[PDB]
Formats: sequence, C-alpha cells, structure tokens
Amino acid sequence: GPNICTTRGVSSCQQCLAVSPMCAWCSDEALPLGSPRCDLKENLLKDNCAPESIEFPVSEARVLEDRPLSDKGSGDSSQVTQVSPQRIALRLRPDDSKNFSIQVRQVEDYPVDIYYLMDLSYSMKDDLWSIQNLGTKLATQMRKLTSNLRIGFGAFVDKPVSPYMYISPPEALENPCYDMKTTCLPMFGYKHVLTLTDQVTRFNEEVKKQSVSRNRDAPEGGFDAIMQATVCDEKIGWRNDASHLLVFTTDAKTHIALDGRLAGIVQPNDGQCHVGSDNHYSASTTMDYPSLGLMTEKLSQKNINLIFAVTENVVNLYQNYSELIPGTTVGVLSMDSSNVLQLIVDAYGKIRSKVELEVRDLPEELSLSFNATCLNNEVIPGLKSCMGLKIGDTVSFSIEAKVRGCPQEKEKSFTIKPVGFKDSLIVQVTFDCDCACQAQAEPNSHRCNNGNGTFECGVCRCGPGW
Amino acid sequence: DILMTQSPSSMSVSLGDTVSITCHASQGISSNIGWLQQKPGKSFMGLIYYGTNLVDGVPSRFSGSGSGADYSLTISSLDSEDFADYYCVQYAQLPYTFGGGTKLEIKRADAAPTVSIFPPSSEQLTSGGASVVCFLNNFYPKDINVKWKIDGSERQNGVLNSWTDQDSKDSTYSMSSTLTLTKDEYERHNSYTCEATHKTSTSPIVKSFNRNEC
Amino acid sequence: EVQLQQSGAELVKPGASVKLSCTASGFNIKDTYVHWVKQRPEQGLEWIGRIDPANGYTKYDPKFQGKATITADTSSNTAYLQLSSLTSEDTAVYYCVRPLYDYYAMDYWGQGTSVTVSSAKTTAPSVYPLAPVCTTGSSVTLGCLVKGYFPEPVTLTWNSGSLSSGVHTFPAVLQSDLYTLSSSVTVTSSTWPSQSITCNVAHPASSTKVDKKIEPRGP
Amino acid sequence: LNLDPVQLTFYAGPNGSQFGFSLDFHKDSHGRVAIVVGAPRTLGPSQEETGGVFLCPWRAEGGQCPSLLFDLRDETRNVGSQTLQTFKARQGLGASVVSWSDVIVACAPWQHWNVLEKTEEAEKTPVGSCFLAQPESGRRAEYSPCRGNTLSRIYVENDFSWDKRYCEAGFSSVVTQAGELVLGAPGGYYFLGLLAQAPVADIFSSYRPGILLWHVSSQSLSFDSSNPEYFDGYWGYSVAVGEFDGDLNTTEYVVGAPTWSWTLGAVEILDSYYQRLHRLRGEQMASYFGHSVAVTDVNGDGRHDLLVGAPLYMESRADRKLAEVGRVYLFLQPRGPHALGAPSLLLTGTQLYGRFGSAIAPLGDLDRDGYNDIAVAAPYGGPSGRGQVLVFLGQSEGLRSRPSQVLDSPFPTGSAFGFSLRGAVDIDDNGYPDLIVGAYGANQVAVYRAQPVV
Ligand SMILES: *[C@@H]1O[C@H](CO)[C@@H](O[C@@H]2O[C@H](CO)[C@@H](O[C@@H]3O[C@H](CO)[C@@H](O)[C@H](O[C@H]4O[C@H](CO)[C@@H](O)[C@H](O)[C@@H]4O)[C@@H]3O)[C@H](O)[C@H]2NC(C)=O)[C@H](O)[C@H]1NC(C)=O
Ligand SMILES: *[C@@H]1O[C@H](CO)[C@@H](O[C@@H]2O[C@H](CO)[C@@H](O)[C@H](O)[C@H]2NC(C)=O)[C@H](O)[C@H]1NC(C)=O
Ligand SMILES: CCc1nn2c(=O)cc(N3CCNCC3)nc2s1
Ligand SMILES: *[C@@H]1O[C@H](CO)[C@@H](O)[C@H](O)[C@H]1NC(C)=O
Ligand SMILES: [Ca+2]
Ligand SMILES: [Ca+2]
Ligand SMILES: [Ca+2]
Ligand SMILES: [Ca+2]
Ligand SMILES: [Ca+2]
Ligand SMILES: [Ca+2]
Ligand SMILES: [Mg+2]
Repeated sequence: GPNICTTRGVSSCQQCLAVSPMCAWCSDEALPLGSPRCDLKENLLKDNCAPESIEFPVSEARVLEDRPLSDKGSGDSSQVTQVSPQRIALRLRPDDSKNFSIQVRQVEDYPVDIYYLMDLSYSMKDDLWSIQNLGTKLATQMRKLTSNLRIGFGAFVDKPVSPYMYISPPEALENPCYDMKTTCLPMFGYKHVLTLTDQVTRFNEEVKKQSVSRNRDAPEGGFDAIMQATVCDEKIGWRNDASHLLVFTTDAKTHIALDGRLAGIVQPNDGQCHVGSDNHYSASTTMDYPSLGLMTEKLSQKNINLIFAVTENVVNLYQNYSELIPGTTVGVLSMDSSNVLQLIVDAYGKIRSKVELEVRDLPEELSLSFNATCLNNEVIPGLKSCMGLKIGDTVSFSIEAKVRGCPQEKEKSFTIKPVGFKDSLIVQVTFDCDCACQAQAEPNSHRCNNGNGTFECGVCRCGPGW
Repeated sequence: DILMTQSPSSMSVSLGDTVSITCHASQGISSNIGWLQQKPGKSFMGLIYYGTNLVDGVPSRFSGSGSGADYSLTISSLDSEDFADYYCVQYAQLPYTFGGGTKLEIKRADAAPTVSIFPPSSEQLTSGGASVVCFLNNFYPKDINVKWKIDGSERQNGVLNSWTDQDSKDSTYSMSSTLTLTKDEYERHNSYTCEATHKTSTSPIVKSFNRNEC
Repeated sequence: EVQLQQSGAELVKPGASVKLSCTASGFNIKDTYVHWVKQRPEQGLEWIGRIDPANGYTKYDPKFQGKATITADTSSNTAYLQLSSLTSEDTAVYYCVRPLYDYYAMDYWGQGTSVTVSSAKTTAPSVYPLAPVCTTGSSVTLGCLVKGYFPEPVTLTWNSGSLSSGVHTFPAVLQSDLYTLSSSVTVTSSTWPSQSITCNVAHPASSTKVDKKIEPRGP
Repeated sequence: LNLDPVQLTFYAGPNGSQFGFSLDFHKDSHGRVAIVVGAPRTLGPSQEETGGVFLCPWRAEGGQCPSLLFDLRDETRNVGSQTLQTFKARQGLGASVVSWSDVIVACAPWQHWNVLEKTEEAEKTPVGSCFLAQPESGRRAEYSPCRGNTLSRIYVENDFSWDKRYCEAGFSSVVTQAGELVLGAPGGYYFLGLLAQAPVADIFSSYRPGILLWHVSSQSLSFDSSNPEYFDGYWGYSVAVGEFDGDLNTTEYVVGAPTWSWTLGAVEILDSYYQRLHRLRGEQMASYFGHSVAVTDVNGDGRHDLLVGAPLYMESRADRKLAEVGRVYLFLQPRGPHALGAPSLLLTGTQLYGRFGSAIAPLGDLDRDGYNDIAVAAPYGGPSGRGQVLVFLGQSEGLRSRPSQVLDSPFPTGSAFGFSLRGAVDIDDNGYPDLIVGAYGANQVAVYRAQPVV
C-alpha cells in the first residue's frame, strides 16, 4: 500500500530523496496516467520504470588509504603507522547513517624524548648528587622499551627579583649562600642546559657541573620553566616523531599566575619562547607566571606529557593540579631523587597505556557514536577510549555517522585522532542529496506551461522566481 | 661615648625674657637630641624630640634648633612655671648620654645676708658634743662663702653646710653652716667666729662669740 | 593617658639586692622600648639601659654591666630594674622612660623611685635648742638642730605649725651614716622670750615627737 | 544599563607610567568630586621609576591632570647606633589609592627598607609604605607599619616569627567610615599576609619627617600563624569593609587570600580585632579566588552582600576540557547571626583568558530602581580580547544573571581596561552615579557617565 515515500506527495526528485533513505525516484518519460514517482525501488521496477531512470543513492563507506599497522616504531625515517585506515570516503544521503571502523595501536619501540626539568633550590642539593649517573642508568632501562632515546636537562629556581631573591648585602647577589658557610650560584629563573640528545654521558657530565642556588620563599618558579621547556621547541630539541616526556622534579609548592604581583610583575604570560643564546629565560623578571590553562594549551599543542615527580609532602597538591591539566601524570619522588629512574619508567608505561579518540572539525549536521573493543577483545558500547593497555596492544572502535537533513555544502571532511598520536583517520564526506538528472534539466521548456517552467527528472518545476 | 656639654650651668633671668640653653656634642648627632624639664622636687617632662619637634602638650614658646654637634633650646617670654632644670639627651648612639643640666633662677636685686651665730646647747654638751651653728639668711646672688675661725684661726674639718632652694616669695637664698666638735675640744678654745663673704661687700660679715662670756 | 607608675622609696643595706618596678597605665608595655635612668645630685643623669618588653632584649651602658639587670613582664604590664651587690654609689633616684613617637626618644618619665643604701639602724634625732648669745637688736633669730637621725624624713614646725612665716628649714645632710637638719625662725625683739617659741620635730620612723622650747641663757 | 558609551571622558598620564593602575573618586571639603589616579611607574627625580599620583579635576573633555606631589627622595637616619634606610626606586607609588573625607592615601607597596648595624643588617626588603595627603591644606604624612629595626640573625634565631620584612603594606587599602585606614600586606609574616589598621587622624598627628621609625599607638596588626593552610596565602591581596555581624557600632573586614590552603583560595570576614567570623573557600585551585572582593547590598534588604572574584577559574566544557574564563561569586547576607551559605549566584566569563572577575565595583543604584548594581571587569575579555566591563543589576533575589550592558574597551590591545574600577559616585551632579575605568597599559582612565534610562 501507500508508504511514506508516496503518501508525502512530493513535487520533485530532490524532495523525494529527503523523505527517507529507502525512497527512490523514476525519471521515465512514459509513466502511467498518475502513478506515484516517489516509492520503494521494489515498487518502481515492478511498475515498468526503466533501469536507467532510477535515482536511488545508497550511503557507503569506502577506504582510500589503509596502510597496515607497523610492527616496529623504530622504524627509522618514521613512516610508522599507528592508525588504520588513514583516509576513507563517506557518502551519505539525507537523514541517513553509515558505520565504519578504525584500528589504533600503541606501537612497540617508538622513539622517546625525556627532558629532565629540575628544581635547583637549596633543598635539592642532595638530589643533584643522586642523579649524576641517571643518564646512563636511564639509558640502560629505556633500551628495553626503545632504540631511539634522547635525553636533556634544564633547571629552575624562581624569578630573580625581590622579594623572592635576597638583594643585600651586595655579596648576596653573587653568592646567595654567603651567610651560610658555602657558596651557591646567583639566582636564576630557568636555564636550559642540555638539548635532547642520544649521547647520554652528556647528561651525566652536564649534571655533574650543575649547582643549586637559594631564594627566600617556598613556592618556586617551575611553571615558568614548564612553559619555556614546552614552547622553546627548537632549543629543547623535541622530535616530531617521538613521545615527549617532560619530567618536573621538585620538593615544594609552586608559584602560579597572579603571584608575580608580589614582585611588581603584572604583565600576563604571553606563551612565547624567551630563551635566547645564553640559555636563560629573559622574561623571568618582566612577565607573570603562566596560568594552568595556558600551560595546558601549550603542552597540548606540542604533544608534551608532563610528569610531576614530586616529594610526599606535596603529592596531594600536584595530583590536584594534575586533575586540572588532563594527561598529566604524578609520581612520588624520594627526598634525594634516588627513585626517579623507576618513576620515569613507570610514568612512560602509564602514558602509553591509553588510547582516547578525539574528533576535529566535525560538521554541525553530523553526529558520531562509538563502540570500543579494547584489550579483552569484547565490545563496550558508547565509548571512545581504552585504558590499561600494554605497549604493542591494538584496539578498535566501531563508528556510526548520522547526518541531520542535508547541508548546503555537499563536501566536507573531518578528522579522528587519538590524543597525543601523530597519525589520524581523515574522513571525507560527500552529501548525496541531488539527482543525476538535475544536471540534464531543461529550463524554459516548451513542455512546461508553455515555457514558464523547467523540465527536470520527468516533471515540471516552477522556475525562478515564481 | 658621646660627651654632651650643656651651657650655661645656670642663668638668672626674669619673666618675659627670651633665653637660650645650648648643648654641644663631641661629634655630629644629626638632630638625635631631646630636651627635658624637671620642675623643683618633681619628675621629668619631655619638651623636644628629634631636635625640633615639640612633645604633645608642650607650649610653642619652647622651640628647638641646631644641627651637627650644636643645639639650642629657646624659651620665648618666660612663664613662672619655666623656672626649673633643663637637660639635653643624645640618642644618636648607645649609650645615651645627658647634658649636665641648666637651672633657670629668678633675677632680683642684690641683698646682703643676715648672719647669726649660735653656740652649743647645754643639752648637747652634757651628752659629749659641741655644735656651733651659723645661719646666713635671705641673700642674693647665690654665690656665698663661709669661713669658720677658732681663736682667729681658720677651721675646715668637721664643718657641714646646707643651702635652701630659692625662696618662692622673695627669691632670696639661705645657708646653714655647722661646726661640730667634741665637748673637750670645744673647751680648749675661747673665740668662735663665722665669716660670710659675698659680692655685696668688699670685706666679710663677721659674727663671733666668746665661750662662757656674754 | 600614658603614665609610668614606679614603686616607692627603697631602703636597703650594702651588699643587698633590690628590684624596682615600673607599671604602665593607659597603654601596653610592649608598645615601645623602656629605659632606666639614674639621677644623682652631683653626677647628674646616667642612662642605665633599655629593654624591648615585646621580646625581652636588653641593652646596657657597660658601666652598669653586672650591677643592673632589666626585665619585663607583659602580663603585669610592668618593667623592672634589679640592682645587685649594692653600695653607697648606688644611692640615687631611678626613673623609667619611654618614647612618645620616635622609636629612639626619651619623652615620658615615671615619677622616680628613690633608693638609699646605708648600714644605719633606725635612730631617733637629738633635738637641740638654739638661742642667741652675744644682742640688743630689733630683729631676732632662733634655731633648732636635729642631729644623728635615720632614716629620713623629719617634719619640723614651730608651736605646732602656728608660727610658719619667717622660717627656713634646711635640707637634711648626711654625716657618716646619719642625717642632720636645722631650722631658723625670725621674729621681732619684743615677741621672744615674752611669747613662747617651741621646736616640734616629728620622726615617724622612730615614733618620736620631741618638744623643745627655746629658752635664753640666764635671763 | 544606562551608562553612556558614546560620549566618554579620557584622562591620560605619561607614557610608561601605568596611569590608571589604581583610582578612586575624591571629594574636597566642599564636596566637589575629582578623580585620584595612581601611576606606579612614573619617573622620579633620578629618572628611576618610583611611581606617582595625579589628582584629576572633573571636566567633560578630560585631558591631563596635575600631580599630587610626595617626597620621592631616599632617606637615611643614623640613630641608636643603627642606620635606617628607605629605598624608593621601583616602589610603585600609586599601586593603590583610596580617598576618605578630604584626605588621599596612596601606597608604594614595593618600597624597600633596611637597617644596618656594624657588619649586620635587617635585610633590604619590601616593607611597603603609604603616603597621606590633605590636598587643600598641603598636609602630608606617612604610614609604614612593617618597618622594624631587628637584625637578620634575630629572626633566624626566633624561627622567622613576626617577620614583617616583606609586607608590601598598601598592596591593598580601604578606609572605614569612621576614618580608620586598613592596609593589606600580602607578604606579611613570611608570606602569610597581614592587615594593619590605624586611624587617619593618628597617622597624621604621630608622623614627623625624618624619624622613619615611629609609634602609631592606636594601630592594630593581625596575627602570625603556624598553620600551614595559611602559608603563602597572600592574605591581604585584596581588602574591603562592611557590616556583617548586625552590630552597627562595629565595622567588619573582608580579606582576600587568593593562594590560601595550597592555592585553593579564601576570603574571610573578620571583626576589627581580627577574629574570624566567616570563611569562604575557593572552588578550584589556582583560580585566584579572593583576587577581588566587593561589598554592597544588591537585593534591597539593607544587609551587605559579598562578591568575590576568581579571575582564573576554568569552566568545564564539552569533552572534559577546561577553559580559563574567570568567575564571580555572590553571597547574600542572611537575617540574624547565621552563616553565609553556598553562593546565591555564580557569574562566569565567556572569553578565554578574559579574567572575568579581576575587578568588581559597586555602582550604587545605576538605573534608580531601588537595588544596587555592580560592574565586573574582564580586562582581556570581549571578542577582540581588548577588555570588557559587564554591568549586572540588583533585584529582590540578588543580581540578574545576564548583564544589562557591556562596555568594550575604547583602547588598543594590551590596555588592561577594567583592571581597576570605581563606581557609586555622581561626578557630574546629574543624579545618577558614574563609573571610572583604569586602563594602565594605555596610561589612561575612561569616565562613563550614567544617563536617564531609555
Ligand atoms: C586535593 O584535593 C582533595 C580532593 O578535593 C582535597 O581533599 C579534600 O579536602 C577537603 C578540605 O580539607 C575535605 O573536605 C571535608 O569533607 C569531609 C567529608 O568527608 C567533611 O567532614 C569536612 O567538613 C568539615 O570541614 C569543613 C571545612 O573544610 C567545614 O566546612 C565543615 O563544616 C566541617 O567542619 C570537609 O568538607 C575532603 O574530605 C577532602 N576530599 C577528599 C576526597 O579527600 C585535598 O585537600 C587537596 N589537597 C591539596 C594539597 O590541594
Ligand atoms: C554499538 O553496539 C550497540 C549494541 O550494544 C548497537 O546498538 C544496537 O544495534 C542493534 C543492531 O541490530 C540494534 O538492534 C539496536 O537497536 C541498536 N541500539 C541502539 C542504536 O541504540 C550499535 O549498533 C553499535 N554501534 C556502532 C557504531 O557500531
Ligand atoms: C628560611 C626559610 C623559611 N621559609 N619559611 C616559610 O616558608 C614560612 C615561614 N613561616 C610561616 C608563618 N609563620 C612564620 C614562619 N617561615 C619560613 S623560614
Ligand atoms: C558496519 O557494521 C557491520 C556489522 O554491524 C560490519 O559488518 C561492517 O563491516 C561495518 N562497516 C564498516 C565499513 O566497517
Ligand atoms: Ca633533597
Ligand atoms: Ca621561591
Ligand atoms: Ca558590625
Ligand atoms: Ca542583601
Ligand atoms: Ca539598580
Ligand atoms: Ca552622574
Ligand atoms: Mg625551595
């Protein structure tokens, strides 16, 4: 009997398709006295509609690029594949949905950058001693996980400005430890020391020449240093195709945005690099500490995994900051940093135990739903992230795209990318809401009300503008 | 320690005068000086701090000036309450040190002393003592010298002097001198004399008596 | 109203110790430094030392090191000066002092506590009449000698304070651990001896009040 | 609603002076309203920055303003076998200004101080100082409650108790109705923060030039603590006064401590003896809850309400993302002795990094409907990022949740338009209270005149 296609009583081939994805249109010249042109394809063929006259687009998802997942991530040159497929073409007719799949792998033996960013206030003196063979020991343990380790080092205390800095007598400026019975360095905000390198004895030897300084107040200027170590890419030497681990070690509270006003500094942090050829942060005395949100933005843009390696007395604090800077990891640092190697190795594992899909540039009209198949090998519906993974594990997600109506632009494209991954799935969407016979329409047709109308797809349409 | 030399040690002035008390420190004290007032038989009151600043409650007829090592307290139009002792104190350095003080006293016309001499009482003699008393009453100015003579020869040992404050309602000064001897020693001699020397006379005022005789 | 209220006159032996008190009225003693100052008639004014009662830190003139110890009790709003191993030279008037505004100044003074160091046992005064000798004048003067008493003071009057004008009672002076004082009274020649004149010397310390009538010497 | 954003008045200070960092309305003894403006980077005599203050007469056309002159010379005093030293380079004179009666108080929170004694010293530290002026008479005084003459060794030996060396007295300031100056000193007691209060009359009557350390006996300072919840709390970063205990013969203090309890933030309401009556805790760490505080009755019941700014508050957005936009919290005061409760209203910024809630200014009753209103600054807000001030009108249930009016910065990018705000005073005598907005980054102040509602 009369289905939704026919009972709607449509005026054109376009309107016919917009009723339902199961509707089709017949362009045939010789259709009976008054049979309905919009109906099921089964109903049209049985009524003697020509095979070439049927307009009936079907939604589909075909792959364009699906290079296989890499077994090894090093894997030199770095044409490694962690997401399959890489590009597909969706075709969707109005109000219709189509499903497709994506595989994601935490690839084995991927390069790692570890930049060690260390509090060098006076209470970290003993820690400096403990880590003087860390580069060597770290290399040995990371060799098991990767064949492309680079490491580097930077250090911070606080803004070298009163009241954080001691500024009297004159001797105190050159040697803040003068009224104790030792010498330490003049205070410094943040200094870069060793650009990321595979030559790990450079780390040992640089660290052996480092020394502490001394300042007045407990909160330190490490957030300045996190910012600079993040946005000074070229100076720190982060690699395009590597995990980026930024290891922040401290035993103390931290200065935050708006604290700077105590030193007369009101200018907000501009999120730009200000570490020049002398390797010190030159805006330290003129620009405020950065806000969590600015740090988050820059960490995310440069794909840096921040690790708070902090002592027991401030663990709760940094764990609570971690909750406000997603993807940050926290580990408990001993009072002399003697456990920092294992802390770093565990942090790396935790970092690479998650796959979380992110969607960019999804058109307003499109909706997506996700079903996840994680390590267990079974389906968890409504979920776009997997946890508790091991390096080498592969997970997959079923994805359904539903279009609402039909948009103005018939070609758009969006991206599905795991958080922190290089590789992505680009989805090229084409909206199939028009009939092929529209391209062979006939304006000012003698056949349509004596020239007043346009003949397209077998029917007369009232022209522009009536 | 910083020496504070206050000048003058006294001055005889009148109601309505403008007078000045200076104080000299052994080194520069950059105005870290106070001025103090002590009325007769009373405690101290602060007048000035940090060289020029009146203490709350002090009248503006008091004023402080000076710099370096040399400072002045000026008192315009002297009031009757202003006859008192004044001292400087420096607090540039520990220990704090004081001037030796300045006494303001009442100016008046010169007056010679009434000199009276008194031999020992019978009471004292029977107990073994012998005190010869001499009063020098109601004189001005304050500078006076008393001399005791026994049989015409000066005696200095065993003498005890006392001076009154300037008397409130005639502005004169008075003095008491007492020569105390043992009974037996008093009986060795005959003549006992009190000699008062004062600017009112070129020669002294002499008062004598002979033991027993009258 | 700021007021520094000191303890009363002390009267102690050589070798003994004494602790003078200075109590703040109208303010908190921790507010400013509190200084102690020694005054003698001859040597004048001498700064002993100071304390910050808020923390108990002191400074002294090195002349008084050992002798004087300044302390404070913020609870009782009071500062103290203890003097040890007392001697004759410690006999003086002691003042507590604080600044008005200037941290370092010396503006507000207590009324002073008098200390006297002596071995003298409380001794009553011998009171001797002083009639004139040798004569026929118009104005006349008599006297009263108060000798060998301890401690001070002695209130001296004439005819139970009836005769008050024309009188001079001289400041007591110390003579080998005992005090002597004298008074003179002046009147018209007709008055004495026709109208009786008597010296009344009270010495509350020894509970004595001797009455000496001034008689001439064989009229 | 009815501030006029078409015909503004602009006042301007010297380039680089940061004119507009602080401001307030000032009435002279005759009631003529002027504008006092702080310019904390104004050049002093040595061509060092020392700060400066300007006293701007009201003129529709605006323009340049005469200086309110204060002594900018460093001072030395040798006394009590010590050398006392003030240091006015980079002191930030004009980092706060407030007017009360016919007196102006302008503070230099980063003025440094030291005391030398032989080879030892107190340490050269930012004790801060305030300068007081009676412009009509020419009288001048100073108040610097954190100056001391204790040497470094003594603090070390006493475990840094009662350590007022880094006070930054005057960082914030307010004056009670009865004329008691209250200074915020967020560095007080080794960065806990403290408040110092003294009557203005006693500050004038006890000050003399050159003394440097002197007693203001009627002063009252808050207390140190061993509670690590207070450590590095910056208690006194902001300050305000109001009536919160029901007893009209006591004034209560409202004190922002934006880094209290490990950067949670707090605001406390205290009596005048510094005893805590209420504490409001921040909602999100690092949000700087307590950056700004305002006191005004917004709902017409006669009881003062509290507004608190948290300019770095990160709002929750889609896909578990956080966006720094700023937030303002309203707490209505209830009847009787009860607690201030949960917030009555949350206002939240929209522009990323806008710092909504950085300043909050009572406007009085702008639209004249019976309810007091407020202006909230977002100094880097607006679609352009150039800064915005948002007006919220009072009503019987609190404040409206949507602004009645938005004022977009007339200055270029970086001006910090709105960083300082003052309202509730009718400067042109037209019967509607007006708004002044500092833009220190452009060294200018904009005056918005309230007009009849359209
Ligand atoms: C890091 O973040 C954690 C998690 O937010 C935070 O721990 C929390 O601390 C707060 C405040 O110390 C605790 O709040 C308490 O909750 C319990 C409920 O179990 C209540 O009993 C408490 O109420 C009393 O105290 C309040 C004042 O805090 C009063 O308002 C009230 O009247 C009561 O007297 C109180 O609400 C909370 O228990 C923990 N939460 C957890 C999950 O542990 C921690 O402080 C943060 N640490 C750092 C360094 O930032
Ligand atoms: C995710 O899995 C769920 C099942 O848990 C699927 O939802 C159902 O799919 C079946 C397919 O025959 C239907 O009968 C149900 O009506 C569906 N329920 C819904 C859509 O709510 C779903 O197909 C899976 N999604 C993807 C994208 O693969
Ligand atoms: C020399 C290194 C110090 N750090 N430090 C602090 O961080 C806090 C503090 N306080 C907190 C408030 N009560 C006074 C002591 N004292 C000190 S001494
Ligand atoms: C869509 O899902 C079906 C099973 O429901 C599956 O057989 C098919 O392969 C999926 N399509 C794609 C493109 O993965
Ligand atoms: Ca350590
Ligand atoms: Ca620090
Ligand atoms: Ca009250
Ligand atoms: Ca209210
Ligand atoms: Ca209103
Ligand atoms: Ca107006
Ligand atoms: Mg430290």
